[PDB]
Order: sequence, then C-alpha cells, then structure tokens
Amino acid sequence: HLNVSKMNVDDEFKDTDGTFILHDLQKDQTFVYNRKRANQRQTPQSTFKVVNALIGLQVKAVRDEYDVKRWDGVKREFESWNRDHTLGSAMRESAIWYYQALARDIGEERMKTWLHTLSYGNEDISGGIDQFWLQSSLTISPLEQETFLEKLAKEELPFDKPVMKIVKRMMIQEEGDHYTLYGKTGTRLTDMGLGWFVGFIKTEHGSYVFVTNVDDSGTKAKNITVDILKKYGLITS
Ligand SMILES: [Ca+2]
Ligand SMILES: [Ca+2]
Repeated sequence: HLNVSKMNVDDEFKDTDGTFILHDLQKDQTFVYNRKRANQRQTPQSTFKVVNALIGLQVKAVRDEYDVKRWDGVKREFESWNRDHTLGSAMRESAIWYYQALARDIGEERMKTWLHTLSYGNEDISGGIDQFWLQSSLTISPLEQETFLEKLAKEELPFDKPVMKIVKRMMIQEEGDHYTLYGKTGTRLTDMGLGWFVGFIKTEHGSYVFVTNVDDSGTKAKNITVDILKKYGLITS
C-alpha cells in the first residue's frame, strides 16, 4: 500500500540531473523529486504527440489509431520511420514526420485555440506549425505536464470520451497480469540532452500519473521511470 509522500528516488537518478513526479489518483497525493526543475518550462519534444493526437482526432484531421499516411520515400535517420505509418504506430515509434503532417492539417489557428483551451505550457507555436514542439518555441514544465495528464487519466479534458480512450490505448507500453504501463517518450534528438517519459500506470489498486524529465535521452527517462515503478511495487508482473 504505497504512500507516495514517503518515497525516495535519489538513487534512480544516479549521474543524471532530472525531476520526477508521481501522482496517486485514488489518494490524491503527489510526490516530487527536484521541485525546482519540476517548475522549469522545457520544450516537450515528442511528448507533444499525446496532445497532437487528441486534437487531431477531435477535429477529425485523422480518423483513428489506424489512419494510414504513406511514407514519401525520404530516408530519415531511423529505419523505423522509413515505412508507412499510422497515428498509433507513429506515436509508438516517434515518427515525427507523421505528426508534422497532422499538425499541418490541424493548422496554426486551430492549434493555437486548442493550446489555449488546454492551458498547455506557454502555448507558443511561433516556431512554426510543424516545428514548434521540437526544441523550438513551445515549452511546458514537468508539473504542467502532470496537470494535463491527470486530466487525461480522469477523462476531464474537453475531448470526446472515445478520443481519449484511443489515445490512452496508443500510449500502452507494457501489460502485465497486474498492471498496464502507459507512456510517451520525448528526446531532443540533436544532442540527446533533454529527455522525457510521461504517462500513467494502472494497477489493481488504482492509477498513478508520472512525469520524468532529465538532461539525457527519452530512453534514459523511461529507464529511470521503470526502475522507480519497480522499486515501489507498481510494475510487478
Ligand atoms: Ca535503486
Ligand atoms: Ca549525466
């Protein structure tokens, strides 16, 4: 019976500058490691795919998690990007080009309205409709990400219920007998110097929202998170 207020995660951040937030939804309690960094707005990277997918489905710029966009044949850095993608696979593989096409179809006026309705960070898309989340104008703090994700977990955002169910399913990372891990990585892929892993874990006793943010890659952020979630008995089997 975890009391998140009594946690310690210092060791899991060995050799890394980062922050971690865990919100126990059933008890309405939040643990924060490195509160100063938790309050620092940073560029969201591919964690923005969560918001982009919600808006895109809501406004019918994409149909469902299986909405296919054909690859243009341009060889990009990661072979996993060099194939036809859907909304869901491009989230799983962080295939930026798919979400750039989606953002263009949403369009700047609609995107700006939605980020204001959602109070998403600094709401600043001036870096360009298909660039603004990629080490660019938009920023959001780890605590602001947690506030947004709690509303998604509780289905309190201004989106249709089926839209939120689709995006949550798209976030599933791992399923055990006793838990389901949902999450999205983000990385500043130029220098690998900023990383995120944000999401939720559902157990038999309740759900938890987490945000991990680090001066390292999104893969490192995810590995730190999984280490913590195992240490505290939320990832079991
Ligand atoms: Ca440890
Ligand atoms: Ca380091």
